[PDB]
Amino acid sequence: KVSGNYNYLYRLFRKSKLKPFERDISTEIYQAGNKPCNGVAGFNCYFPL
Amino acid sequence: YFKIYSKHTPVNLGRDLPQGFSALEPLVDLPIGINITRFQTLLALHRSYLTPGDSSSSWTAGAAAYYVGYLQPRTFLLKYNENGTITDAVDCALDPLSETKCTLKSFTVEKGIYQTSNFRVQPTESIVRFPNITNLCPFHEVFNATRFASVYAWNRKRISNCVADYSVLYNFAPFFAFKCYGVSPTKLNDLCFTNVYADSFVIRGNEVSQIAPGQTGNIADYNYKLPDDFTGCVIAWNSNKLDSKVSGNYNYLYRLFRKSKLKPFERDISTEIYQAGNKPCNGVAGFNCYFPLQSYGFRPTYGVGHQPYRVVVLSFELLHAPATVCGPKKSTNLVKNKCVNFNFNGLTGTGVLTESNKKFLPFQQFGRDIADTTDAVRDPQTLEILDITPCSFGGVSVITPGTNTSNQVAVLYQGVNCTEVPVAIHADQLTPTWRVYSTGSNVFQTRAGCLIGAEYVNNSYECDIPIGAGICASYQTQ
Amino acid sequence: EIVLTQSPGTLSLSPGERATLSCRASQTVSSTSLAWYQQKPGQAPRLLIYGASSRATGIPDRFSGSGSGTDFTLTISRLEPEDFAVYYCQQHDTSLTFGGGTKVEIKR
Amino acid sequence: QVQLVQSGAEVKKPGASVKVSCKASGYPFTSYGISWVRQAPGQGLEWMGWISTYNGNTNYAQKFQGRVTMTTDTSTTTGYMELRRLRSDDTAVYYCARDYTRGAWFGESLIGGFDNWGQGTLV
Amino acid sequence: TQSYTNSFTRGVYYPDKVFRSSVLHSTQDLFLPFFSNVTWFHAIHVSGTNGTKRFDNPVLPFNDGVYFASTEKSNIIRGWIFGTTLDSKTQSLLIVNNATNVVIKVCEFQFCNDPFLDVYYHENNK
Ligand SMILES: *[C@@H]1O[C@H](CO[C@@H]2O[C@@H](C)[C@@H](O)[C@@H](O)[C@@H]2O)[C@@H](O[C@@H]2O[C@H](CO)[C@@H](O[C@@H]3O[C@H](CO)[C@@H](O)[C@H](O)[C@@H]3O)[C@H](O)[C@H]2NC(C)=O)[C@H](O)[C@H]1NC(C)=O
Ligand SMILES: *[C@@H]1O[C@H](CO)[C@@H](O)[C@H](O)[C@H]1NC(C)=O
Ligand SMILES: *[C@@H]1O[C@H](CO)[C@@H](O)[C@H](O)[C@H]1NC(C)=O
Ligand SMILES: *[C@@H]1O[C@H](CO)[C@@H](O)[C@H](O)[C@H]1NC(C)=O
Ligand SMILES: *[C@@H]1O[C@H](CO)[C@@H](O)[C@H](O)[C@H]1NC(C)=O
Ligand SMILES: *[C@@H]1O[C@H](CO)[C@@H](O)[C@H](O)[C@H]1NC(C)=O
Ligand SMILES: *[C@@H]1O[C@H](CO)[C@@H](O)[C@H](O)[C@H]1NC(C)=O
Ligand SMILES: *[C@@H]1O[C@H](CO)[C@@H](O)[C@H](O)[C@H]1NC(C)=O
Ligand SMILES: *[C@@H]1O[C@H](CO)[C@@H](O)[C@H](O)[C@H]1NC(C)=O
Ligand SMILES: *[C@@H]1O[C@H](CO)[C@@H](O)[C@H](O)[C@H]1NC(C)=O
Ligand SMILES: *[C@@H]1O[C@H](CO)[C@@H](O)[C@H](O)[C@H]1NC(C)=O
Repeated sequence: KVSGNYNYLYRLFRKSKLKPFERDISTEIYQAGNKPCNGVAGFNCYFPL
Repeated sequence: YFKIYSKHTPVNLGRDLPQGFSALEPLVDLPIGINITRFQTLLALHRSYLTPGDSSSSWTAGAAAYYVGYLQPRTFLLKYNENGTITDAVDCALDPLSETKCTLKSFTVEKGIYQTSNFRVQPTESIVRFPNITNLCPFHEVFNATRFASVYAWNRKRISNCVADYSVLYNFAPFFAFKCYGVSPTKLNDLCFTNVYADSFVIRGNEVSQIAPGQTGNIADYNYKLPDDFTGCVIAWNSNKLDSKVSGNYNYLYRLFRKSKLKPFERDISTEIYQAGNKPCNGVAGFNCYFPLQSYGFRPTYGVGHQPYRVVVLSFELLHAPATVCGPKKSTNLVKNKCVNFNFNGLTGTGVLTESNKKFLPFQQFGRDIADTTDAVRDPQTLEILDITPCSFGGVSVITPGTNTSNQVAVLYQGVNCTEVPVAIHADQLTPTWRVYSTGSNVFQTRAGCLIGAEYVNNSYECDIPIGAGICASYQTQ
Repeated sequence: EIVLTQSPGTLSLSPGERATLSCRASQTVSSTSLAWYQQKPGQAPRLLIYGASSRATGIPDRFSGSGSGTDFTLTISRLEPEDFAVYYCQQHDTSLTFGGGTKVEIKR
Repeated sequence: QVQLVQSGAEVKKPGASVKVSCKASGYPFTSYGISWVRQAPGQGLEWMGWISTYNGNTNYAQKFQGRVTMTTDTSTTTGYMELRRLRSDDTAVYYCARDYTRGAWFGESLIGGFDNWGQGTLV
Repeated sequence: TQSYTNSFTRGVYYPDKVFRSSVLHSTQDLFLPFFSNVTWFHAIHVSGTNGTKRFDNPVLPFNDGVYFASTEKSNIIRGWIFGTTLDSKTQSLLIVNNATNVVIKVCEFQFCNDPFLDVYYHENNK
């Protein structure tokens, strides 16, 4: 799309490695640091996809 | 697969787990491919009965009619009937006689002395030691400054030999997104490059997003240029309190008019008129003649975008040149007389570290016997001779009479010392499974190794099962 | 050289009241060029604020910075009576100079 | 953690030279400049000395230009003033500090001041 | 009625069905260890003609496979739950037995434990 074809996504963050043949669909909070966010999705707490 | 074995066994009279053997047959399986960490069972809760009350635990009994076990990977020997069914079986991780049955393929073992395996003791932890480590880089001199340049005239900061400390970069003061071009935000200190080129300036916040590969605009055509395959990152932060006058700072200019485009990382800083139309101005500066640079016109009271936003770039490169700027991880502590996986500046070995009496010359960092083997290593930041001692490996024998005359055995740990490690045989440290012998009762020492499970007798009998160094074991009647 | 004109001759007020410290600029000082130095009687000097009001060594609620552009000043609220320290203000635009001086007495 | 120590009180006469020592430990002696100030009763502090660590570049003040010289030792991380042209009533305390206004590698104007100081010397 | 007794010698299964005869083949595989601890579990929810909640069926970690043995009257134990968080937040497995059927499925069950326990759950009467 000349503007953007945002029908697809890819994960960028996860805590551990991957096993063979499993699916990890999840909207989680990547706690980038030490601040214990509970849904803030702001500073030091970002999106995995 | 989730294969489910099955065999209905009603031959039992009702006794819990009667002694015997049988075979199991599977029926079905299917794939799911899901991580699992909880096991539960479901009942016919609408009808419950025969549930007594008790508080049994820690190897006790209480009427349940249910049995739960967790399986483990084992090597395991089977005996096939001539019909094809299974008549007998043993496992090779229970008792020394079982391991003897497994080292030679039979159900009977005769008198003699055999060989099963080794018992090399595993390490306990790992330690890393590095140069004293320091002369780090003054990266704070970039962000912490009051002389931030302009977009049309930036400063080139090349980083010389130092230690790349990125702890104050992402962990401390991460005001905005890292905006990494090609680098791991977590592994910043892990991998290092040759040199870094740093530029500091100010642009519009709406024009801040223009700093990316393949992006053009008012600032990415003549002012500043980026390679498409750029690696590194850019850090942006608010600077309203930095440069905001009553009228606003007008000394910051941006290039808008130029004859052609800009080469990657080129500064076209100049003061000349633009040849617009058919007026080749020679000092007129009148009609169709304007200065390409236009005053930014800072506004302290304006909102986002026009507010001072400073971006510092980090131009990494991987060229075939000696490493110049690199930040290693902090060296851990030191241990002595403990089997650990020592690492000394690229010398990853296992063994026991002890003080050495050697007298290394000022240009000695390794040490060898005539075997092409590492012997002594100098500490990178203690300046002494640390000797290297290997682990405590050795073999395991087993002394038995005929398997059809007795069932008790004695194990000889040759070439080691009962005063040494094997007396403290423990789980998750020693490969042999049976950490059950007390190692304090019926313990004897011999030149060939210390023997477990026999009592020294000061009689004198002819040799039945030779051991070594004159000691000869034998079965006897007390 | 450019020096800073300070006129807190003596803050003869009891602890626990609002206190004002003056660091009026001579001709022009940058917004991001200010330092505050503490000097208790018979102690080593120490930096207080590396900017307008951003804390460096603790500063729970007493030492505050205010102003913008050319003029700046310091505000004290709920002073703890033990300190009675000397406060100096330093500019960074021209080399390194100190303030005139400040005295705070017991105020029995 | 920062440990800045200095020598004790001294008595010196005009015509000789007074030696002042400031040892530093706990922080890297490569990226922070060394500053030296003079304090006396009845007045504030000064800007008598400023040296870097990477290079021997000096930033001595115009008041005492060409009359102050101090050596820097990276091994012991020590600033050694060998002040000359002694005068009768130069009796004042001298303080060594870890500067955070100009860097020891490039030297631009930083955002900060003398966060860490020594223990002082009397002459 | 939690308890721990001896495993004795049970749980010997064919590793691969491929026929062998009069041989002594050995294998490295998942087995029930000999002479090990076997745990007796008993959910205890029945008393008189009233509820008397049990708080039984403790959750167990699911690892290294599981071996379950029982002598049910007819159909006391029917189902198994394998997964994490057992809700509509992580993928869940439902495995239930029937007269002649199975309810093997994978779904996002927020909850599936609705006992509806009989007020005359004592099977002595009904
Ligand atoms: C630019 O400068 C700021 C502020 O400068 C700080 O104060 C001056 C008086 C000098 O002493 C500077 O050396 C000092 O850095 C830097 O931000 C501050 O950095 C310090 C150093 O780590 C932070 O201290 C830490 O703070 C954490 C907070 O959780 C504590 O847990 C630590 O124990 C330690 O005290 C400080 O918090 C931080 N912020 C402030 C002072 O507001 C900034 O790092 C610097 N720029 C760069 C690129 O480094
Ligand atoms: C599965 O769940 C466990 C529970 O802690 C977790 O550790 C593991 O990372 C998960 N794996 C996947 C692939 O979801
Ligand atoms: C079962 O576990 C208990 C401790 O929980 C232990 O005392 C007992 O020896 C174990 N049973 C066997 C057969 O090892
Ligand atoms: C094996 O097959 C023979 C042949 O009929 C049969 O007689 C015998 O019962 C079977 N089982 C055993 C254990 O021999
Ligand atoms: C390395 O650092 C340690 C810290 O205790 C210090 O004792 C040692 O003298 C240093 N050595 C060098 C070579 O700097
Ligand atoms: C082994 O001894 C048993 C008696 O203990 C005897 O029945 C059997 O025949 C013997 N077998 C061999 C091979 O010696
Ligand atoms: C073996 O243990 C004995 C126990 O006293 C000890 O004296 C001896 O030194 C040990 N062997 C070695 C090689 O140290
Ligand atoms: C056996 O006799 C020896 C004599 O050499 C003696 O030293 C020892 O104490 C006796 N008892 C033993 C070895 O148990
Ligand atoms: C059982 O429940 C009923 C209704 O809740 C109550 O009336 C009755 O008393 C309960 N049984 C006993 C033994 O208390
Ligand atoms: C579950 O079992 C019952 C009998 O107990 C049967 O009637 C029913 O059809 C089964 N459900 C499924 C989905 O097979
Ligand atoms: C048993 O259950 C039946 C249900 O129909 C009920 O009528 C009866 O009273 C109960 N008790 C006895 C002793 O039968």
